[PDB]
Order: sequence, then C-alpha cells, then structure tokens
Amino acid sequence: METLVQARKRKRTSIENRVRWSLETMFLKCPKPSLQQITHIANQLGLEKDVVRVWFCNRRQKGKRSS
Repeated sequence: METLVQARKRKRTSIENRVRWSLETMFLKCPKPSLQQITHIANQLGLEKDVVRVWFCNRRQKGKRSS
C-alpha cells in the first residue's frame, strides 16, 4: 500500500492511462509539433520530457513505414 516500486506500466501519480492517450489526440492534429509544444506537453501531463519523448517515439512509428 505504501510502496512506490511495483507499478504496472510506469506510473500513475501524474500519468493516467487517459493522459498518455490525451497526448495522442494532441499530436494527431498536425504532423509538425514544435519542441516548444513539447514543453507545453509536459506541463500538459506533469511528466518528464524523457517519458514524453519515448512515449511519442511509438506515436511516431505506429505504422507510417511498415515493410
């Protein structure tokens, strides 16, 4: 109960499963998200730029170049 080292995916203190896919709808509006918009993305879900970059890495290669 009072432990913080056994999450399921990563964390839920400031990254609800809906917050991550909330980022998704914000990135599927334009294919040109500025790194400045990435700063507003962090303040948008209180996460670290490191988890927002790895999270957008998959959002970048979901199926644009399948071979």
